[PDB]
Amino acid sequence: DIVLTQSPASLAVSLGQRATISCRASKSVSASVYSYMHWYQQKPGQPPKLLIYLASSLESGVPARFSGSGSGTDFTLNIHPVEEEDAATYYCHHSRELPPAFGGGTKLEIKRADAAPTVSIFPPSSEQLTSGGASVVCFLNNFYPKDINVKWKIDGSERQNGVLNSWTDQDSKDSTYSMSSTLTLTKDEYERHNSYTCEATHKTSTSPIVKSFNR
Amino acid sequence: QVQLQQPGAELVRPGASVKLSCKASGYSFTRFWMNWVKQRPGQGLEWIGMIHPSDSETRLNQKFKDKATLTVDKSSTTAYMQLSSPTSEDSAVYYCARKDYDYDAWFAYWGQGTLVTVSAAKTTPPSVYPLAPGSAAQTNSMVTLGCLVKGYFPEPVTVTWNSGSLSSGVHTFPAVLQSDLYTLSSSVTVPSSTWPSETVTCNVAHPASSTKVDKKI
Repeated sequence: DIVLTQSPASLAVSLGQRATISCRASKSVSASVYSYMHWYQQKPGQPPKLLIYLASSLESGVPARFSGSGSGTDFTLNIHPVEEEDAATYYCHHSRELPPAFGGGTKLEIKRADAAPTVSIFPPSSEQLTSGGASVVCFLNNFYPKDINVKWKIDGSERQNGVLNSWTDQDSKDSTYSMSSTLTLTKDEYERHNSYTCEATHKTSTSPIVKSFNR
Repeated sequence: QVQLQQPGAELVRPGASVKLSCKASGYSFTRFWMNWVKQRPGQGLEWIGMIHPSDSETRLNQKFKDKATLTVDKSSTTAYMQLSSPTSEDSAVYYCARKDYDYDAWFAYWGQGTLVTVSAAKTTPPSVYPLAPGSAAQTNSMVTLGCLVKGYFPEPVTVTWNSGSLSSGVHTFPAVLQSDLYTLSSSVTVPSSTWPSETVTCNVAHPASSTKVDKKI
């Protein structure tokens, strides 16, 4: 069949610039000068949405900044000027032959200035302590780039076990990143220590950002 | 308004079978062909099969051949896809779309989606807990709060603040699987003047278990 190889697998373009994404087919999709290609846009938690069909034709209702070009086995998706809301996963489709298949996908990211995380730490809840468990959560919001590291320090000593970290996707409007860190401990483990510290290592601060509380 | 409706999620045991429904409205059901797409997180999109609702003529992928069975109900304007013996690799979100044929065939509409989780575990409703700072130095004009949702299987789960009253400064973190149960948290940032007067509530809803949980911070 016709296999599609998209390159690169992830792209980062600054606002106001042009974003190029290539979709290469193993065999020619061109038929009577009209090539079979479709460019889809899918945001997290939603189905894809059509942008350009017939590779040359922008769908009605889609902004004019979306466009496409190429013929035969070569096609591209050009977004100029890129906007903060344009961050999503792009796909390319081919109806030429059967069975139909979709490309590997290209995740577009916006390039902007760095931002420092806002650290907030919430001690375990009184309701959870009643059940015998203890969970201390540490929220990090609005930091760019996504590369960051969090460290838990109990009474000045680090604990790497029992930590669950989760990173979000790029916020459409804010184009920032957010993460949270959950350190789970029992009731006895929580009552036998007092100081609980959450620290963040980000490229915008020479030293970790210290946020803590006392039991 | 053309729309394709699907169930929220479905839980199935290994070796069993499932029946998924795709309901179309606002347009002639038999006048279009129903297609199915598979999306596994991180894998991307994968094509399943197409069917002609009028004559029930089917075309299936060599990969999904004999794994899936397509059928339609013209009285209810609903399309059905039966999957036999799902495995750990068959867990993914399934979509149904109306493929519009003009020259090249694209998808002008997509279904709501259905998450199919293949596991032997039993539905566990979530246990919500409030998260309050309880202290501060008066170094910020904003007040950050959080909500912990843990001990629930399978995904997904809805999390809102005051029944969606606060759409700003809200961050829903993806769930992490630990001990067969998923755990996520969410945070909201409200002005320091709003928090004393206004109450902040964590509204959590689990579609599978059909349970709603409200916890005040």
